[PDB]
Amino acid sequence: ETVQDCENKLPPSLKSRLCEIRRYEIIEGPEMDKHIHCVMRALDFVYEDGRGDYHKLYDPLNIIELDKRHDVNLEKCIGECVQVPTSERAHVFYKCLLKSTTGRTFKKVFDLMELKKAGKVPQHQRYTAEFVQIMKDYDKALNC
Ligand SMILES: NC[C@@H](O)c1ccc(O)c(O)c1
Repeated sequence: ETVQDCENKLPPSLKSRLCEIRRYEIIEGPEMDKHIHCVMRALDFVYEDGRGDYHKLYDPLNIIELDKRHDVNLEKCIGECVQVPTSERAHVFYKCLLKSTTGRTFKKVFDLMELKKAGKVPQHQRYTAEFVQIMKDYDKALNC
């Protein structure tokens, strides 16, 4: 199940807000709890119960930009998600990550790994100016 599959099975009320969703705007609700669990699983960033996976993010985050705060932020946000209902866990992890200083590098890792799995870039693709245009053209084709 891909990020594209997840968005296809969005309810009308959220499909109309795809573009907000895809710029990582936070939207509350049990439907968004569901969807974010879906995408976070699709890109492999969380376990089945929705707990963030430190080891899926640490190096990729530091490789994009080296920052000791990545460690701290990962531990914090795993800290948080472990304390909430499972139905909610992935979304809390993701919300916490976005609000931390790691959020901006997280979006890049996320972007790069969506596009790597979709086959649009090579596995070793870095976050370059070309990549930003590729992701722009990728979103435009989805009406975003
Ligand atoms: N361009 C953003 C895109 O990769 C994206 C981010 C977050 C999401 O929850 C999503 O469905 C898509």
